[PDB]
Amino acid sequence: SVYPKALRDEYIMSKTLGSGACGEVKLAFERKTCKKVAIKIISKNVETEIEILKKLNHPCIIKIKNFFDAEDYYIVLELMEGGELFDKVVGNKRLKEATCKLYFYQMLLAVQYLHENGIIHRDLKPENVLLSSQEEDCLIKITDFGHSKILGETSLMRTLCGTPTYLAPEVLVSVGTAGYNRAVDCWSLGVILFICLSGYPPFSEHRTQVSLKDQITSGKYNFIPEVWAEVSEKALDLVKKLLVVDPKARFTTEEALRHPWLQDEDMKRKFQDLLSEENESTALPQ
Amino acid sequence: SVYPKALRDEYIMSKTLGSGACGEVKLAFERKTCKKVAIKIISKNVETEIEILKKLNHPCIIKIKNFFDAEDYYIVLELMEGGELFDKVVGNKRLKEATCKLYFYQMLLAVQYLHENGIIHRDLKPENVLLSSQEEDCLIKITDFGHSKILGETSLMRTLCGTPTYLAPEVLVSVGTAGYNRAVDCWSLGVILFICLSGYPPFSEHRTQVSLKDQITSGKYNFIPEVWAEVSEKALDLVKKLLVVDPKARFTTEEALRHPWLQDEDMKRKFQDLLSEENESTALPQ
Ligand SMILES: C/C(=N\NC(=N)NO)c1ccc(NC(=O)Nc2ccc(/C(C)=N/N/C(N)=N/O)cc2)cc1
Ligand SMILES: C/C(=N\NC(=N)NO)c1ccc(NC(=O)Nc2ccc(/C(C)=N/N/C(N)=N/O)cc2)cc1
Ligand SMILES: [Mg+2]
Ligand SMILES: [Mg+2]
Repeated sequence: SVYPKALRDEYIMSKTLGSGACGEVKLAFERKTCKKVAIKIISKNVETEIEILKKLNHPCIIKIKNFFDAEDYYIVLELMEGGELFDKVVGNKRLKEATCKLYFYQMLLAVQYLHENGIIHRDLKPENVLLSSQEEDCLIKITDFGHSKILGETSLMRTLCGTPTYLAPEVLVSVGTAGYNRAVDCWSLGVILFICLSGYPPFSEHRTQVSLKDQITSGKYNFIPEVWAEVSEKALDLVKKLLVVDPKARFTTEEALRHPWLQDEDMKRKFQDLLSEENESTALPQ
Repeated sequence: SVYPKALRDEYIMSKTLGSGACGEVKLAFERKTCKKVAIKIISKNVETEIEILKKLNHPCIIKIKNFFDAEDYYIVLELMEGGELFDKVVGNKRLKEATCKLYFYQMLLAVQYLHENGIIHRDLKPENVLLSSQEEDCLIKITDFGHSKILGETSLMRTLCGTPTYLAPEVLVSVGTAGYNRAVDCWSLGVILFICLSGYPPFSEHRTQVSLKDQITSGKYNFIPEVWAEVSEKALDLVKKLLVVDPKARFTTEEALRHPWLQDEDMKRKFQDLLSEENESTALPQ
C-alpha cells in the first residue's frame, strides 16, 4: 500500500520506531517546520481516543498534532525521543529508586488529571509510558487512549431516581461498588511501580503452580526478598497500598501523592526544572 | 406551542389517551387512510429506541409507523385500543387466573424474542404492556424501548483476550456474573405476574417496617395467604422461580415458557386464534 495523499502532503515518512498489536509507530518529518514527529498507525475506539486527546492538556499526557482517517488510521503526535518505559525495565533491568520515584510521580500527576477530568485510561502499562529523552532524568508522557472510558451520568443514577417496585436486586446490590471503575488505573500503576522498583512482575506464571488469575484475585504478589532488600521500606509500602484487592480500599492517586515516598523535595525540584526546560514560552506581561 | 408542520401534513391530532413522566400519548388520524394511530410525545435515548423499534418484528411488540424529531419527539405507533395493563390491575383489581396466563404467555414470547435478538428491555411494568382491545381475551404488545440495552461484544471480552499482567482483580471477579444483564427483565416479569395474579405488589412500603430495598435484595415478597388462596399452586410456583435473587439461578424466559403453568393447550389455542384474527394477509400461492 501507500501512505494517504493528505498525510504525504504535510509529512515525509521515515523509519519504524516501535510497534504494537494494532500497528506501528513511525518517525516522520513535518514539512512546514522540518521537525520530527511520531506517527502511530492503527490498522483498520479511535474516534473517541482522538476526541479525548484533543481535549486534554497536561505536561505528562501526549498531545495529538494531526489525524488522518484513511485505509488505516494515522495519529500524528509529538516524538518522545526516549521511547517506551518498557525498554528500561525489560530483561530484569532496573532503574534507580530515585528514577522510579521521578517517573512514578509524573504517572500519578497524569492519572490524577485524567480522573479529575472523568477519564479512565484502562491500559496503563510500560509500553504506554513514553520518555522525553535518553537521559535518566526526563519527562514522561502517558499515551494510548484506545480503550479509555469517559465518565458521565450513568444508567444506574437514572434508575435510582424512581421507585424500585420492578427493579431487580442485583441492580440495588451494584450500588455499593458503583463509581470506582477509576480504581483499575491505580491497580495498574501499582503493577508498573512494582516492576520499575524490582525489575520483575508481581503476578506471573513463571516458576509457580498458582494460576495468574488466582495470584491477582488473592492479591498475593511474588515477593523475592533478595531483589527487594535494596529498595526502601517506603517504596514497598506504597506498592502495597496500590495492590489492594478491594477497589474501595485501594489507594487513589491523591492518596498515593500524599504518601511518604513521594514527599521528596529534591525529586519535585527536578520535575519542575525539567518542565520549564521543555517549554518555549513567548513573552509575558510584567 | 404547535405540532410540527411535517406531522400535521400527514396526521390530524385528537384527544390525549394517556401520559407518562416524559410526555403523553395522543389519538391521531392518518390522513391517507382515515385510520386511528397513537402518537407518543416525548418532551425534549430516543434515537436508539427508534432504531430498535424499526428492526424488531414480533406480534407482541409494538411497531413504529413514523417518527418526527422537532421541538419534541413524536413517535407514531399502532393504536392499542385496550390501553395499558396498568388500568386493569390498579386499585387491587384482579384478572382471572386464565387471563393472567394468556397475557403472561405473550409477555414471555415478547421478552424471549427480545433476548434472542440481543435486546434487554429494562423498563417492564404494567404501563408498558398494551392491550389490543377492551375484550379480556386479547393480544398484548410491549412498548417503551427508551432505556433498552443492545448486547454485543463487551469490553470485558476484549480484556480477556490478553494476559492479565496489569489487570485489576475486580475485573476478573466480574467474569463470574457477566452476561446476565437480561435477567433483570425476568425479575420485572415476575413482579408483573405477581401483581396480575394477586392485585397487589410483592415489594412495597405499605404497612411494613422493612425498607423497600431490603425486601427486594432479600427476595422476601409480601405474601398475604387470603389473597392467594384462590390462585393455583402452579402459578405461584412460577412467580417464585422468577423472583429469585441470584440472577444466574433466576428463571430465563425459556424456562418460564416450559413451566407447568404455561402448558395449557386451551390458552395457546386462544392466542393463535387472536393472532390470525388480527392479520390482513393478502393472497398466498397454493
Ligand atoms: C524514540 C523512539 N524510538 N527510537 C528507536 N526505535 N530508535 O531505534 C520511540 C519508540 C517508540 C515510541 N512509541 C510511541 O510513540 N508509542 C505510542 C503508542 C501508542 C500511541 C497511541 C496514541 N495509540 N493509540 C492506540 N489506539 N493504540 O492502539 C501513540 C504512541 C516513541 C518513540
Ligand atoms: C385506547 C387508550 N386510551 N383510551 C382512553 N384513554 N380512553 O379514554 C390508550 C391509552 C394508553 C395508551 N398508551 C400507549 O400507547 N403507551 C405508550 C407508552 C410508551 C410508548 C413509547 C414508545 N415510549 N417511549 C419512550 N421513550 N417513553 O419514554 C408508546 C406508547 C394507548 C391507548
Ligand atoms: Mg492499548
Ligand atoms: Mg420507560
